[PDB]
Amino acid sequence: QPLLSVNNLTHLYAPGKGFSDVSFDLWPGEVLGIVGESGSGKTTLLKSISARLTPQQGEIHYENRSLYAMSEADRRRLLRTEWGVVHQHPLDGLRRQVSAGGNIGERLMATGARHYGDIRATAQKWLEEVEIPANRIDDLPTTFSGGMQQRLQIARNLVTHPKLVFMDEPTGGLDVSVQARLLDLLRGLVVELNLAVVIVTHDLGVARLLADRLLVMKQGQVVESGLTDRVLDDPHHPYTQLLVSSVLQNENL
Amino acid sequence: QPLLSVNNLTHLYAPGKGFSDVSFDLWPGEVLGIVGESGSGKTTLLKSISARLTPQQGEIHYENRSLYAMSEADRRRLLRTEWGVVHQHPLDGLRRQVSAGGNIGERLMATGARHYGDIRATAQKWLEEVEIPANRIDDLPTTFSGGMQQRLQIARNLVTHPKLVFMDEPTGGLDVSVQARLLDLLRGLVVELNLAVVIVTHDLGVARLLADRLLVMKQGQVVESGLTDRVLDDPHHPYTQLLVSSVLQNENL
Amino acid sequence: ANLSGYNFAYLDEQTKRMIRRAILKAVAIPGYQVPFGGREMPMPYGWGTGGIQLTASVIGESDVLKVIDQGADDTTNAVSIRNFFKRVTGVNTTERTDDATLIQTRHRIPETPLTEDQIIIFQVPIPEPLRFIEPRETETRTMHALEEYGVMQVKLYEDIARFGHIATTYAYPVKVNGRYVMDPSPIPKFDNPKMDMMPALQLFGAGREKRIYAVPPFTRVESLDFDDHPFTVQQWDEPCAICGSTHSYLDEVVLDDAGNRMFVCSDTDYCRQQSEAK
Amino acid sequence: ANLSGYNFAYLDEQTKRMIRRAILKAVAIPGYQVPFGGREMPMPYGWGTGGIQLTASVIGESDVLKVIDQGADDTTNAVSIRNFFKRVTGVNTTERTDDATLIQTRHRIPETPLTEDQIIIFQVPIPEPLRFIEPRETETRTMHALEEYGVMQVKLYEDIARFGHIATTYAYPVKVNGRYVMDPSPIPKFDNPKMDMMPALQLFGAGREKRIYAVPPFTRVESLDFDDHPFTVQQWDEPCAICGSTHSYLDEVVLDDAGNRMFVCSDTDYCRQQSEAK
Amino acid sequence: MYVAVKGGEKAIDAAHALQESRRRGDTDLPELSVAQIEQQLNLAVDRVMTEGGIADRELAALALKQASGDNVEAIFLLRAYRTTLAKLAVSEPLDTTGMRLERRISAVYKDIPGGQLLGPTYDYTHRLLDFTLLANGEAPTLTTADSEQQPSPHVFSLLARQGLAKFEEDSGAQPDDITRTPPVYPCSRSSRLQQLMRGDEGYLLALAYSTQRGYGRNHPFAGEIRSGYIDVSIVPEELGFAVNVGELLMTECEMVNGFIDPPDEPPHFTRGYGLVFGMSERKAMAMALVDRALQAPEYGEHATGPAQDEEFVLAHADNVEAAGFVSHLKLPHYVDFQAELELLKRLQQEKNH
Amino acid sequence: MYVAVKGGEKAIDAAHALQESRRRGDTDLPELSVAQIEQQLNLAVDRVMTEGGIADRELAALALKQASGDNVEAIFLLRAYRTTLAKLAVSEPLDTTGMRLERRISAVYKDIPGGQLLGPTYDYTHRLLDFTLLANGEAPTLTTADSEQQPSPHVFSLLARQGLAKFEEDSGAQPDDITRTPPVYPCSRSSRLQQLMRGDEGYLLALAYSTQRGYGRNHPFAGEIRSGYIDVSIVPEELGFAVNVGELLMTECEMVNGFIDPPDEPPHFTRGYGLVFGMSERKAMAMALVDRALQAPEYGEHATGPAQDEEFVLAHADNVEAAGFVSHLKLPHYVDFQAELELLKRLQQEKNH
Ligand SMILES: Nc1ncnc2c1ncn2[C@@H]1O[C@H](COP(=O)(O)OP(=O)(O)O)[C@@H](O)[C@H]1O
Ligand SMILES: Nc1ncnc2c1ncn2[C@@H]1O[C@H](COP(=O)(O)OP(=O)(O)O)[C@@H](O)[C@H]1O
Ligand SMILES: O=P(O)(O)OC[C@H]1O[C@@H]2OP(=O)(O)O[C@@H]2[C@@H]1O
Ligand SMILES: O=P(O)(O)OC[C@H]1O[C@@H]2OP(=O)(O)O[C@@H]2[C@@H]1O
Ligand SMILES: [Mg+2]
Ligand SMILES: [Mg+2]
Ligand SMILES: [Zn+2]
Ligand SMILES: [Zn+2]
Ligand SMILES: [Zn+2]
Ligand SMILES: [Zn+2]
Repeated sequence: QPLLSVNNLTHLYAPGKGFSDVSFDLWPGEVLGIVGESGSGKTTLLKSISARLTPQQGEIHYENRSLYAMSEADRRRLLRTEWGVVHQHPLDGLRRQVSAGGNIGERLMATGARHYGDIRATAQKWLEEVEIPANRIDDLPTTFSGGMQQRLQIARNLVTHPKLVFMDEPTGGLDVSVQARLLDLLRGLVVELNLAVVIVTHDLGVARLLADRLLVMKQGQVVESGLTDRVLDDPHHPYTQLLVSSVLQNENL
Repeated sequence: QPLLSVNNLTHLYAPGKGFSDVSFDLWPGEVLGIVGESGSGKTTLLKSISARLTPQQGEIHYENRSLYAMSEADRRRLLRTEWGVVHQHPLDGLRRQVSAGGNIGERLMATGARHYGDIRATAQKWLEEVEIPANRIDDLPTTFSGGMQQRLQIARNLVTHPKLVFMDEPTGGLDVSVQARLLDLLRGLVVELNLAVVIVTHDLGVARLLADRLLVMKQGQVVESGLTDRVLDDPHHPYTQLLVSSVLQNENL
Repeated sequence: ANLSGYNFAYLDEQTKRMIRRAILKAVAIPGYQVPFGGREMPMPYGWGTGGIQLTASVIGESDVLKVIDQGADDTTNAVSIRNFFKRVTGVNTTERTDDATLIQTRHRIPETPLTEDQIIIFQVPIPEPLRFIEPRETETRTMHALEEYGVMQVKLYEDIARFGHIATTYAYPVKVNGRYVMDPSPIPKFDNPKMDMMPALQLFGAGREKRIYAVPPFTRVESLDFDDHPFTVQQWDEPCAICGSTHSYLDEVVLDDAGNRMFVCSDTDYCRQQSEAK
Repeated sequence: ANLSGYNFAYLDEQTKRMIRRAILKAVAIPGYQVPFGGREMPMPYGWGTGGIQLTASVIGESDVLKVIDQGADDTTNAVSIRNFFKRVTGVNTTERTDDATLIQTRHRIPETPLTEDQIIIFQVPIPEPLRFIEPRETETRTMHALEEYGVMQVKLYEDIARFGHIATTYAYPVKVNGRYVMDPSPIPKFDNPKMDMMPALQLFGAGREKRIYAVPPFTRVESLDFDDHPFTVQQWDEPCAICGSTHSYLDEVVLDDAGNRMFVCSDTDYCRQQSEAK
Repeated sequence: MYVAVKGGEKAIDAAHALQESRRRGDTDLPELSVAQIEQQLNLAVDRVMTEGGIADRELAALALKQASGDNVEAIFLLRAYRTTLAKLAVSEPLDTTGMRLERRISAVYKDIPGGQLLGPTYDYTHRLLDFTLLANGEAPTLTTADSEQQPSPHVFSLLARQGLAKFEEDSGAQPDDITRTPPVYPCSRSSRLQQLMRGDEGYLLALAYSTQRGYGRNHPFAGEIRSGYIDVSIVPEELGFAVNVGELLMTECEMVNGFIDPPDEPPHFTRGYGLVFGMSERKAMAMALVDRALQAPEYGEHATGPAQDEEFVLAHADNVEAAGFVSHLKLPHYVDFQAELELLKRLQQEKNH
Repeated sequence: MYVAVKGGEKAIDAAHALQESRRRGDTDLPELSVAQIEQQLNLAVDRVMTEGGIADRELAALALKQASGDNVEAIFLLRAYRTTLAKLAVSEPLDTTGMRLERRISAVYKDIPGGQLLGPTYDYTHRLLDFTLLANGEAPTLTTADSEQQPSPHVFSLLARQGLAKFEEDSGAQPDDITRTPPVYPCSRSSRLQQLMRGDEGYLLALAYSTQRGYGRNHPFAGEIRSGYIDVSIVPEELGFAVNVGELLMTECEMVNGFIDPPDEPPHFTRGYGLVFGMSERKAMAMALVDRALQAPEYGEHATGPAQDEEFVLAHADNVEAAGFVSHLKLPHYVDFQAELELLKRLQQEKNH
């Protein structure tokens, strides 16, 4: 049975703004990439399926429990201990006045961790995992660069080894080397720990290397979906063809 | 003579945070790319050379006038009428409580525009230039997606046809199609109007297609510089080699 | 004469001299809000203390003082201020604009054009034209220093986009001498044109906010507007019910509970002149 | 007896009944701040009104009331509250903890262990343990509802990272019955252990903030801490200068301007018992 | 060795005796009478009534006398006395159109039906200390005009009939009573107004002033201020029909505020309301201004000042609470402070290691 | 047709006569004496002196009498009277260690050198309305103890000698004078304290209370509150040596605030300071609390409450300004309101088109 099941999900701020009639499944150890036009409803959908925006229509089932039929307490418990959420703007997923170490350790303590030294050591290890120097642990995120904030948010949302991570453009602000580090980290987590990921991205290379399936969104509607390689290499919808044709081609020397 | 001349520029928050001893020239109708590790000092340098951060050492000359020896009034006049600045976080370059039309029209009115209808028409034309529907003119940027905010910021900073535009990761949050639209727009402005651009980017494809020269920054130091194609295809510094090797390769069907 | 036990014009000489230096600086820097160490008056802050201090620092024994509020000499506060000045100076007073050497006003410029050697002193609550856009002095001071007036232009453009018109109807901001954005005091837009290239010296006092500024004679004062939304003054469908004038700012007098009203000149001296002409 | 012209315990029966319903709800929901329609007392808000109202709503004619402030019965406010209750109830009063049926306290739990049928009533300024992290009730209410206690854990961890220790020294937050994070009132951390599995019923009143909460007898109360930074109580290098006790919370009495001081038990009844034993 | 001694009760009694003697002052002077305070310090009495919650001039004057003129202490005295009294009735809603006017002014029109009635006011006085009051004097013999009270319709009624403002309609909603249930944020407008009426005059004045200076501007005009006697009526269960129990001197302030342009109705002025006991007006004006500021959620207004922050304003408005909690610092805090000192000494020792 | 008539002057005179008659009240009662207000309403006098800027009890009582007990109007009367007087001297700095104590308490230690001297206070009284004050009574015959004043060193001196707090050092900086130059934000601590001393009691109390409730917490303990007589000395140019011109009754409050851990010194308590004329304390306490709150820029503190917003607090603290500007809405505003009306009518017509 699917870890997450989305049926006829709809949320529209206005006639065209948001998403309408979105359905998909997700299982453990799988990545659902979401690509499409800027302003197509990807962030809105990610919020809705991550218990942050009540849909107007449709249902979300997590482990065969309707997401928005649950109590608010249960949803917050899921978002504290079970799920991870990486926001498009990194600071939206961080505590500005809390050090990086504290930002990471909040999640660990939410899972019952109560040893300060172990929490700090894990935070430093995860800072080194995302190539943030461990000597920045006590610095506030406001002193971090955009990419550093992004990586801190990722580390904060991955430290508890969640069963399901929603990510909005996680590679934003990352250099290609640290981007590759992050892709390897996520792939390893998915394959080993059976982590499931829903990743919104505009980098079709990241989608190709990471996403097991893809959803192409235009004007709030999923216009194409299926195997990532099939969608990117054999697009059927005109918009998907335009998107793949707009990719910046590289050359091999 | 160079439009912008940077000599021995240095600004360090701490021993390693920021940039140190940076020198380069820029001329009209040219694009200086800045690439490097997240947290290497690119945003700090861009702020310093854009009259937003006083350097500790070195000099910046704009049209043969020292930038920080000028009055604050002159620097603000440059940033109002002469220059454009695109921030890494789009909202930092936008007025949250001002409509998109107002965000664009502020710059026009700063250049002496005083016809409301013409200002609104130009704002709509530039919204269509960045593929934002013209019917979003009266909506606040808070209702915009991240990429929409990015494109609104770009339109706001390009509407006055500035002689020099500093951009921090302008393609962040943009789909590949609208990214290509933006690249064509910037290239056309550079070639026709002799616009000069200093663009920080992590997408080496954008740098290759847009930048005439590159600076590569690691830990606040320019470790490599020169012709874009030479830097990317014949890197000498180990970090540049690592960066180019980390690029996500694509395939042609 | 002054026979009340107070110094002439009620201010000590030190305060007069400080205010006079402030006036001279304001004149030399048109539109710029000159801070000054204003003092508490017998009138509460917000009831005209700045204008009172300016008049006390400029007035002499031979001056003919005119005090108006809402364009009328008989207004309560106008009567109070004028009686105070009669007590502490003994100067001659008039309701006739053309005979006044000093005119202290609240929210009106007289319809009768001012002339050389006349000084008109405005009572100003908020001397900062950017205050309602930016409540903090720490920011508006810098904006005036750097001529960073974009928030005002954005306010005007957003007003047009929202309502189709500029929302401000009184205290309408004006550019003075091509440089300084200045608050003209809460006069209606109707009066702003009179400030442009006027033979009289205009002084502006904000006692509570501790500012003095000035527009010298024959100085450009241009209301901020747009070519397709040009500065337009208040209009009424009716003339003055008393003198019949169609060229004056009108005040609406509610006559009965059944909605019957009339409109009469705010400038009572102008109204009297018009009524005597006919 | 009650011979002052006021109802017994000074509260009208409606207020007593409302407070009693609040007490019962608080008992059924340990650690949860029960709002209640508290009234203004003869003591100012912030001088113990919540404890006064609780005691007035629970006290009877056969109760033996003990009132302490800073652990001392003779403290000014303790004397005031106790005299008020003697006036409006006539109940017997004691300074001896073991003879008290009701103990109203400010900032101390007595060293003498409490016993069954005893009720200890705490005066609480801030009933919300998250208030200094989150000043707004609109947020702390939801955080308690959803058990969203992360800001508190983050505060503790940041305190350790900054100073090497948790900065809170009194009103140290405690988890009650495994669920509710509760403010134990401004008692020093020294007293927090006494709250765990205590035979007496603990009541907490915040009159100004309009809250009542409770810890029933034999309920788990665990101070928030870390394994490597375990909950530690205040310690002193000196014993009590009077009774010689090393197991009591000490207050520092400054004796002279030359830095000479002494330390004496805050719990004056415990100090008297110890002094009589020796 | 040192032995504890009892000093609390006798020190407290001596302190209270000292305060009572200071209150009496020089016995060569006659003791002030509560009637004198009620008559000649009537504005202080107005404030004490409004903020103490009881509109009994004699009780407010008594509290002022007992408080040595301390308005805060007197307000607390009256508020506490309220707790000892039973609620014998709830009045029928006041009808301010029936007020017998002592004063009625409007800033929005030069002249209005019923006229500008200045009444007893310090407005337009020259605030020069009147040293003749250092000795007994003669009050002016008042001049007299016609005795008839002209019709004085509310200015907002004239605004609303033109469509410039919206009538305040009564849907029959049951008012919230913060004296029986603690406030729950966000509070209804009825609860907010009840709290504002009880709020500190100075705090609310400063908040309104900040709103006038751009921190949450509401573009206010004093549409109407009335001060006069309003009849109070109840419906006792014994008789079942309304009885007039007397009249109260009250001041009512209606402020015109910033107009709005709602999606589906003509643009119109907003409005604020203030109501206080007695003649003192500035409390009513500040109450109306802050009421409009706290109306922000209704109008979807983006807050630009603390006056629009409902919890910050209302939670700290009641000076009974604020004065009590600020004064409580005078209470012994040495256990707490010892807990602080122990931590600080350990921190210093660790840093100096 | 309608003709204009003169009504302003006579209406104003009648209004002022009405106010004077109301101030006198019932002539059967004896007229209040300024001496009576000074003696028996001494806390109101304390507030009027502190906020009006003149420490002259008789003048404050006169203002209160003239203001009909309106503390705001009396404060403005005294403040305005200040403008008519010449500055004959500037005092040497006050030395509060020389105060002759009426009252001295400390919350941070149970007992201190010099003892807890409660003095005349309403603290620990049961606020029950004393109806015996409705008639003449007898003040208590005060009990007497030893007449010697024990040494009462400042508690902060004892804190600083231990290294727990920092001595307030004098570098000789020239104080700013907001009575001669308008404030320039950010203001020095001297200017901020001068403004706080003149600030509205209720506003500052509410701000301090909000700080106690987490809106910019400063962890305050009432380190010491003293009330007593302090000598004033000057150095006249005529003689060139110091002369004692008398003594003033003043209250001083020193608050211990939350400790800090600076990079290169031992951690120590911060502190706040309050100083007022007379016995009323809560103004001094609130002044110290808000002074500490406004010390945020010095300590690099991230603001969490309006009490830390310097411009918002200080620009609206003076009740002379705030009351004046709020009351000014009572002034005729019909020209501006007519402009507003014209715009609104045009907007309505355009929407309804
Ligand atoms: N709060 C809001 N109010 C109105 N419209 C909104 C709001 N938030 C987002 N939108 C609109 O909804 C659409 C979807 O936004 P979003 O899901 O963020 O796009 P993207 O897929 O680029 O993340 C956009 O066109 C945006 O303008
Ligand atoms: N306000 C600040 N205080 C201290 N350090 C800072 C501050 N802002 C940036 N830094 C540090 O300076 C370095 C350069 O940052 P930045 O120029 O933003 O990097 P990038 O090149 O990724 O944009 C980073 O390592 C960052 O942590
Ligand atoms: O600060 P002051 O004392 O100099 O008063 C200036 C102005 O402030 C008030 O506002 P207003 O424009 O309505 O008229 C009043 C007065 O004229
Ligand atoms: O709100 P109340 O009236 O019930 O008073 C509760 C507490 O608030 C104050 O703070 P505190 O803990 O120092 O002691 C005082 C008092 O006991
Ligand atoms: Mg998005
Ligand atoms: Mg950057
Ligand atoms: Zn006319
Ligand atoms: Zn002992
Ligand atoms: Zn306390
Ligand atoms: Zn006004």
